[PDB]
Amino acid sequence: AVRGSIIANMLQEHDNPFTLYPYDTNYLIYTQTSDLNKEAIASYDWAENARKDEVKFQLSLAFPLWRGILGPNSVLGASYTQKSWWQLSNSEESSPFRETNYEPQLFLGFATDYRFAGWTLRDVEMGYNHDSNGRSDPTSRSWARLYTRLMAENGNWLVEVKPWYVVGNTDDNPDITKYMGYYQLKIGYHLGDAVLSAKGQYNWNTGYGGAELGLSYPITKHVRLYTQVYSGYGESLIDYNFNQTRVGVGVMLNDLF
Ligand SMILES: CCCCCCCCO[C@@H]1O[C@H](CO)[C@@H](O)[C@H](O)[C@H]1O
Ligand SMILES: CCCCCCCCO[C@@H]1O[C@H](CO)[C@@H](O)[C@H](O)[C@H]1O
Ligand SMILES: CCCCCCCCO[C@@H]1O[C@H](CO)[C@@H](O)[C@H](O)[C@H]1O
Repeated sequence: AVRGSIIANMLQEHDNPFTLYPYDTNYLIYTQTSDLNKEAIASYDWAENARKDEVKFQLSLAFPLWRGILGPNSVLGASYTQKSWWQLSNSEESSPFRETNYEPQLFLGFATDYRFAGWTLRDVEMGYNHDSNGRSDPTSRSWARLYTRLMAENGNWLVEVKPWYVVGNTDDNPDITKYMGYYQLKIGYHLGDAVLSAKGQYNWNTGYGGAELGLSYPITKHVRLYTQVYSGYGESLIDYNFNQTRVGVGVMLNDLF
């Protein structure tokens, strides 16, 4: 229902309650990073043996809690996005997990149809976001945001802007805004079945930021081959103030569209 429209999709009712809805992309890639941040995870007794090659995966689902809460084509929904970095090959340390980032959202979303000279604004979503890595001190990190997510598409292009405003406790990382900025821009281009994507955040004041380019292509109707290159600050929470360049290759289910 409208290529890449999270909200329109959530409005589509499923006959099976266990058929969930995709929020963000879902994938699993084998990666190699330029620098593995041992400093921040020094507390760990495997830190020394930390390898730069990790299994990286992302899980992202949405659950409509209440359709039509604010008129038709509206929904009160939640989503769960998890990103994990895993020392799978690091057998010498019993394949530890370096970092996981738990990111649940609660939001009011609308499926819309506004014209922008070719573009159609399809999603307008507003909600609360919480992002933490479930760690005890000192490696603990977390922050909360109120955000708005906007998505417009024009032919082969998709654009999504997600500005936010920080709320709650930031003591695990009080300077996180320095590296993350105030929004996230996402762009997707459809070249036939090939999907090119870019996702980043950039504080125009401090010069810090991070980017993520991706290219995918269908292996089957449900699964795709996915190549990713991340470069910059803020890849994960434990590396929010750490800079690295990371390349990975793996499988993917849904891309942004
Ligand atoms: C900023 C708060 C979000 C506003 C989106 C609420 C969804 C209302 O719905 C919108 O109503 C418009 C009528 O003006 C129609 O032109 C749009 O197609 C429709 O999506
Ligand atoms: C646009 C509608 C927003 C729906 C998101 C639900 C947010 C409820 O979440 C609450 O938000 C408060 C914000 O001041 C925080 O102080 C609370 O800790 C948080 O639990
Ligand atoms: C619909 C278009 C929304 C685009 C979101 C970009 C907003 C980010 O704008 C930021 O706002 C901060 C608060 O004033 C300023 O301190 C920063 O300098 C500025 O970059």
